[PDB]
Amino acid sequence: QQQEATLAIRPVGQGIGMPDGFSVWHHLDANGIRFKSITPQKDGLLIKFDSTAQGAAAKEVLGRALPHGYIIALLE
Amino acid sequence: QQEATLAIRPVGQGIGMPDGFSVWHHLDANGIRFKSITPQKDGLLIKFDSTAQGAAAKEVLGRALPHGYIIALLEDD
Repeated sequence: QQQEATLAIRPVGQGIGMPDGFSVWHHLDANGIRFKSITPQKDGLLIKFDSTAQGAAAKEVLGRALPHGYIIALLE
Repeated sequence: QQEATLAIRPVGQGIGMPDGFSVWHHLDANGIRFKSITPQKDGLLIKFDSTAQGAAAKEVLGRALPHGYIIALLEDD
């Protein structure tokens, strides 16, 4: 089977608030992107995908949708 | 603290699933901290670090979704 992928969203620094998982959820479903799970963290958000393809599609969507000051990284 | 899972499913074939972001909205609006949300084909699983948080979320989601949904608290082994 396919290898799952993780999208990590963190603020670039202090002054920028934690990414809102409600907004992230909205932007992913608005673009028809399906994720496996969302895990809120102290200063960040982890989103799991069933594939790296979905993760990458979510990265280009959240890159444009999320306001300035967020680090969006795709992981294995 | 043994982890807890909240399972939300429609009572039957026909009833859809509410937009998953609405559940997120209702939990944060009531200051409920959850560990994770896992969307399923016909459902939703929410993990909690404890059964106390899970129970608080069940009461909150029970009032946000008063009809057509099975909300069940499950305790992890």
